[PDB]
Amino acid sequence: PIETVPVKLKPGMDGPKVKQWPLTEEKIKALVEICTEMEKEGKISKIGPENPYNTPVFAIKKKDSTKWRKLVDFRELNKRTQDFWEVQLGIPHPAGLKKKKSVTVLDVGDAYFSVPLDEDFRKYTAFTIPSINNETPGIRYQYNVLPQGWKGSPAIFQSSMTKILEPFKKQNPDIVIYQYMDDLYVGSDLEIGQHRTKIEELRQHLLRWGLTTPGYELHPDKWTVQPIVLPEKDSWTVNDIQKLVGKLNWASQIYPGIKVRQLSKLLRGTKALTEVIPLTEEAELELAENREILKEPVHGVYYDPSKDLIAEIQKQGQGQWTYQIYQEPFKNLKTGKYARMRGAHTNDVKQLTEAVQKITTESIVIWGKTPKFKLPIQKETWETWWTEYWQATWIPEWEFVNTPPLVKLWYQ
Amino acid sequence: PISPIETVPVKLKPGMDGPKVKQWPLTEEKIKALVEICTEMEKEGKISKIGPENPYNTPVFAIKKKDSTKWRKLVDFRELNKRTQDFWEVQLGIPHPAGLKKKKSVTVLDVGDAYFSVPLDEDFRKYTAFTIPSINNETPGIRYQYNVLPQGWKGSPAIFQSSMTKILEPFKKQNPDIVIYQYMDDLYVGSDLEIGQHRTKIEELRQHLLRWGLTTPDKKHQKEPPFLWMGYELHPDKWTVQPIVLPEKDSWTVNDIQKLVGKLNWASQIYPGIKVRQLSKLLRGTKALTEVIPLTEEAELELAENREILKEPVHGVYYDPSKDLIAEIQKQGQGQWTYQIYQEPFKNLKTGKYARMRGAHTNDVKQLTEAVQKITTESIVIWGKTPKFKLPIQKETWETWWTEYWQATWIPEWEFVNTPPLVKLWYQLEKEPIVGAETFYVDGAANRETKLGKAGYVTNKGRQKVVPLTNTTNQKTELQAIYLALQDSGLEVNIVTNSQYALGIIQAQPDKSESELVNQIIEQLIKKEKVYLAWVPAHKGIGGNEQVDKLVSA
DNA sequence: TACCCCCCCTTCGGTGCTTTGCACCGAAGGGGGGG
Ligand SMILES: Cc1cn([C@@H]2C[C@@H](O)[C@H](COP(=O)(O)OP(=O)(O)OP(=O)(O)O)O2)c(=O)[nH]c1=O
Ligand SMILES: OC[C@H]1O[C@@](CO)(O[C@H]2O[C@H](CO)[C@@H](O)[C@H](O)[C@H]2O)[C@@H](O)[C@@H]1O
Ligand SMILES: [Ca+2]
Ligand SMILES: [N+]
Repeated sequence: PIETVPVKLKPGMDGPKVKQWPLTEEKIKALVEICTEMEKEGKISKIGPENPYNTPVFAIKKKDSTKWRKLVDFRELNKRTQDFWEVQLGIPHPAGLKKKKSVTVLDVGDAYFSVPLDEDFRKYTAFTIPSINNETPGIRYQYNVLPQGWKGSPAIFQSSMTKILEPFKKQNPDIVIYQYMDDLYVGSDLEIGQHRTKIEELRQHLLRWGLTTPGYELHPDKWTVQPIVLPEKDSWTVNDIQKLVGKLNWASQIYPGIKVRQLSKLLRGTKALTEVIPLTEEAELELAENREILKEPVHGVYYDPSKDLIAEIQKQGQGQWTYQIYQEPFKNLKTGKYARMRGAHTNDVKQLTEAVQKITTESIVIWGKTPKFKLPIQKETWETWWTEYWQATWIPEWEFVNTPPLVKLWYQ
Repeated sequence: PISPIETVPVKLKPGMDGPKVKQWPLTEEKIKALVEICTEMEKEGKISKIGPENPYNTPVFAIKKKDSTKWRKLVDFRELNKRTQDFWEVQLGIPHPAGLKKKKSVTVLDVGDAYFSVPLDEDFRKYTAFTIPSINNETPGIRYQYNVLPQGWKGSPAIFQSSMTKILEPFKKQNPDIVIYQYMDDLYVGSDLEIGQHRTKIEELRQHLLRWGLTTPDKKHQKEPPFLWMGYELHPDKWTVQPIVLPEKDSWTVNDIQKLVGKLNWASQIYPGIKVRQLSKLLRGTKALTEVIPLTEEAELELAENREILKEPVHGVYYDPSKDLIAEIQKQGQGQWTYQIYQEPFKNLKTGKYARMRGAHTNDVKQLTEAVQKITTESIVIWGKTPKFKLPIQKETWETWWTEYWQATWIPEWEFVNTPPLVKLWYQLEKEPIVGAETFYVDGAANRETKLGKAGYVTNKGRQKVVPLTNTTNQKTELQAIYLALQDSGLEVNIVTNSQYALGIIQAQPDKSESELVNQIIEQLIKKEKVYLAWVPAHKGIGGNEQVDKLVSA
């Protein structure tokens, strides 16, 4: 019995019509059990084929969750409600969240089931549950409350959320709280013991307002950037200098101060690749000056809230993965490198999935956005396995690229 | 009127009205069997008379029911469907017998006048207006509107499937141990109950469907195996496809090969080893479907051995959820692959094939990865789980590929099977330059207008070559320059190029290509023992790259 | 001269980077199959 906030799509835009992809047996059993109890509690109700809209749905397990968690792929619906959660009921982003020594993420998605949904918008929350071997045709549902994973849900609940948080935001003034969809980010500079205690206080503070919490521990101050580094060799071959000049030539698109005229002089002949080349006086100095420019920050790089974030990932082999986050080309907002993640030395798709999750988490903490990914993988390879390793309650936009490593710019 | 079951609200696309198109000049031979059953629909409330107050019209014809003397009524709603609202089909796929679990007793039954047993929406009935012809053009004929789902409408299938589930839901909840495969109006009902108690629960469901006005005719009812279901022959412990007839035409057209290709693709699901490569090479770039085309000696051999597979009858087994799923793949050559999915050895659940040529340049390892992904998706559809793979590729061969490839790739839990021909990498680029090997600085260039170009190289030992090229592109000269250095070099060679295009193709280690020039490069790379490829930027005064850039530009 | 769903094989045309050539992909028409 609560007033329903009216929601409309972007001007001149139709609802989402995305096909449901096949699901494994353990995910279908989990979804049928979850959707059954969600129907007897009135959170969802079955519909028919007169609804031309549909959105994919599957199940996940969070890190060490052991319990199944329903997840809807509202990426297509969110792109068609972009006018809502950005212009109207947007959330300002706390720039100090990335400065706290510890940040904890909590799944507050179960509270959205309390607030009902606008009746005219429930026709867009349609999803279909498949059956194994097509034993039964598609069983379609619709959300009567705020759906988990829809970007318009935390915006509507924001008025209710800030009232629940106001007593604790006053009892602890300097503790930062940010809300991104079904997740709640709380950070403090307190010690690890004091921090985890105030989390439980916030858990009980949310219990008396009718919410459970089925916690991820981050350290944004520990995050380090990955710079472009030049090798250290006591003797240089022709092939070493050729790879080096090509790397500095590519790096000149980022740091314009890179020069190669004194290193190209060493290559003026037609020499064998394994032939050792001693460095001249000007080449050692040109190399010394270039190493210093790569130490400097890129000139004129800053975040634009009106632009989308782009994330590129490069597979470096042996468990190493590099990534860059940018809005404009060669104006990277952050570069990084991941190693020894789950699935290393055995599963490339699991490592890439873990990398996408870690990059998106960092982007939410630093800028409050999710970047669009350029994934170094084939479309069919990714769309086959990525659901088996996804452990987050959000899903970012992605595309697939195929760029061979003509020059190893980001990792030696 | 009378309301049998719950209706479904329908609309039109906003700002559009109903269908107003004239009828076809139908022959009087079909009008006899048309007005026959058409007049019988009014008595049952399926169709009703309408006055001139209804300004809609749509054509109507009729075809014979396959393998039957009775006639089927069809209504052309092509203009109505263009202006009717969009739906979302609840039919997500097709059930396969390989996913069926073994049941002690099985029953199959068809629904008489299926579409005609579901009531249409009240306010939408007016748009189904159509007129009925006669023997002469003097009598006008009564105009009708549909009170039920008509055959020929784009919304009839989706509404029937959804309404059928709501009727079967109370029975499914009362009988949880009963397996009901619902597909349109055909129902597969199986259980572990004794055959005595099984036919009792069957009649319990036939009464439950009759309670909502759904007929279960005994002629469509099947009580004894082999059950004809989805084009298969279901036996108590095995299954097989219904017999497949291959055309015996002496002279083949395009429509003949297309019928032959589809028959083989359908047979490939249980008959192992079906190949359609050489038969499909005949239908490329052809204009007329009626055009006659001769059979190549390759396709003649392919059709012969494919007929020998269909000569001996084969069968599949049923799914045992307790035992694991095993999928074994074999290479057939020329980008052709077949697989068998089984649980007990030599007792296949189903078979299949993957022969898609993806990309201009590829290798056997890529195509095996694509086949595994096709089987995984197919297996998750049918059984909801990923099978254990037996692949004809060495464990160390796969390890070398995915670890060195720049793109992420993976294969699920698999083991090596020593069934030739084995999948292998035919050459390996060195990670570091080769000491003592000659270093070839290659480059190429071509004129955009003249289409002429040069391709050559310069080495550290003084070796050199330039070759004029006719009707070429900038990319072909860069590939040609690499071909020359491979020809005129020893067993070990260092190659330095500036072409990002050529280097990207070769580093993926292809063994096949649509470009004949790339195939010759592959032929040379297999002959070599050590090849090192390196890239440098052009016009930077680098190595022999600056010297060879001058030669190919003069 | 009807509707809806799944599959493979080919062409073609739009897309973006490998660039005004070359490669890729998704829609579409051919067939098989289901009701
Ligand atoms: C073959 C076919 C089927 N249907 C669907 C399936 C079914 O929902 C219904 C026709 O079904 P029925 O006539 O009931 O099926 P049937 O042919 O076995 O006949 P019946 O039982 O009277 O002896 O429309 C079409 O609309 N067009 C076709 O070309
Ligand atoms: O409608 C697409 C919506 O979801 C994503 C990614 O999963 O795209 C998906 O759905 C698309 C359907 O055309 C396909 O790209 C594929 O199903 C899948 O990638 C989003 O990237 C997009 O917003
Ligand atoms: Ca029937
Ligand atoms: N050039």
